[PDB]
Amino acid sequence: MSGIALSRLAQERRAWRKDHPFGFVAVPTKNPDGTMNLMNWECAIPGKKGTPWEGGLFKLRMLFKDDYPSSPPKCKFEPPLFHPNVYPSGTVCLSILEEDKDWRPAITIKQILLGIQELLNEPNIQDPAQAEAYTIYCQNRVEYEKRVRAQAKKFAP
Amino acid sequence: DIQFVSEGPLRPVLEYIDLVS
Amino acid sequence: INLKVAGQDGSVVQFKIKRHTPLSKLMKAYCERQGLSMRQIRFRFDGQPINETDTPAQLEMEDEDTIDVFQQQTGG
Amino acid sequence: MNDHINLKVAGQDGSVVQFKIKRHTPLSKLMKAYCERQGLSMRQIRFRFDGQPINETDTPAQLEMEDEDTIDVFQQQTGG
Amino acid sequence: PPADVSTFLAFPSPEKLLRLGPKSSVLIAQQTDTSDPEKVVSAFLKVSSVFKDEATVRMAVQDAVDALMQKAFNSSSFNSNTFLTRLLVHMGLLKSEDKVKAIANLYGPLMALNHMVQQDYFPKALAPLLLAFVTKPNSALESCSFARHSLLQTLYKV
Repeated sequence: MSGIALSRLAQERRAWRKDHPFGFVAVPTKNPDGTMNLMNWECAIPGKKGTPWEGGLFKLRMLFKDDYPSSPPKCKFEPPLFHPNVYPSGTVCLSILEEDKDWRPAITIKQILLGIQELLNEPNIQDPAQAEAYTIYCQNRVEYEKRVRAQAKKFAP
Repeated sequence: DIQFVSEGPLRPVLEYIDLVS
Repeated sequence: INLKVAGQDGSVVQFKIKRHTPLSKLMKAYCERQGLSMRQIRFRFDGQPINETDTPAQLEMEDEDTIDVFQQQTGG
Repeated sequence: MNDHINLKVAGQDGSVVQFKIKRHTPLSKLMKAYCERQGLSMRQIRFRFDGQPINETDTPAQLEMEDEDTIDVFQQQTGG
Repeated sequence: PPADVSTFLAFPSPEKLLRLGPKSSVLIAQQTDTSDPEKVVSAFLKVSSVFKDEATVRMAVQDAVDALMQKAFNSSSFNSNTFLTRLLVHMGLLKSEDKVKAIANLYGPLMALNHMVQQDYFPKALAPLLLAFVTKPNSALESCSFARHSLLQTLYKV
């Protein structure tokens, strides 16, 4: 009965191909037998123009559960990103990605990726998900700038 | 006072080109 | 003047509004049309968060400028 | 079914141009036509579908494209 | 795996620590797996939980911490950053993806941290991170004023 999840994901994929935000990527993976696996998407988020993230294209995996769209997907950067609100594991911590908070079934994959893009240059320092990014951000913004710029350069298309 | 004007595509097709020939 | 509302669904809704009427009215109007709420959505002009009590005047808005819609969120 | 499909090219400025093309026509025809339209040269831009670069010999069929798919086009120049 | 040791780690108390004898440092270190930072953290907090200013208990806790941590840091594969991160998680100073229940009493862990960071075996690269999250506002830390500011003073030294 999880076929509800697959029906909605194919619908998301369908819409994405016709109309997706410029510079973004979101492609379902394929099982060993060459068929689509709509439960595991390989995605990429471009840094927003006018920020230190500009020019970088950051790879992110979107893992869906069978109760989707009741539940949000898990979004993990691969590799894990240097960012205050990204766990060491690469999992993005954002309210719209939490079933108990701001998530709701209507939210599209497009909105998810746009949300994470917004997060990149607007971190929540009061509630960090990792220690490294928080520390550098608070003690040395010059070093933070360098790290972000370097990170974006490393992940340029 | 508010008044609706129009609702259209954010990125409309500007031009159509035919490569079938 | 005319003001465009750029959404996240690939569409733009255009409204005509007086130069000194708060955008609070435009907000609840757009929401009313797309069946959205205002807790879930936020608005911005040229990158700056819009307050409900702002009119096109003090924000120096002109004819056929664009308001951008975004899903409310916060990292953690 | 149809011999042909519709493909769209989106630029950073939001512009969209739509092409009718045969499933087995090399996409070089589409890219040259876009260049002519925008008055640009092939080396000035790159085309991507599903985040992957499109080669001149790639056909819509080979890339498993579908009707109304959008191609993203990027300018390569940079200021210094 | 001596029973008195396992009994101590299960239900820590300063008395049990002392009663383990003058080899309590080596014993505890060996019974703990110093390749899994999560377990090193757990051992550290268990040991440091019975900390008391009184010299005898104080030395016993600090000697154990030193033994526990030198065995762990000397392992070239041991990830010091995972240790510090997870330590902060259990101490309730940093959120965790797996939602860990934070310990209640931070006096002991703080005093133990204070001793550890002064030792040569401690990776100096971790200090700035400790400083940040011990400085970061937190209700539990506001209740451990003296221990907190002492650790901070130690982290600012020289």
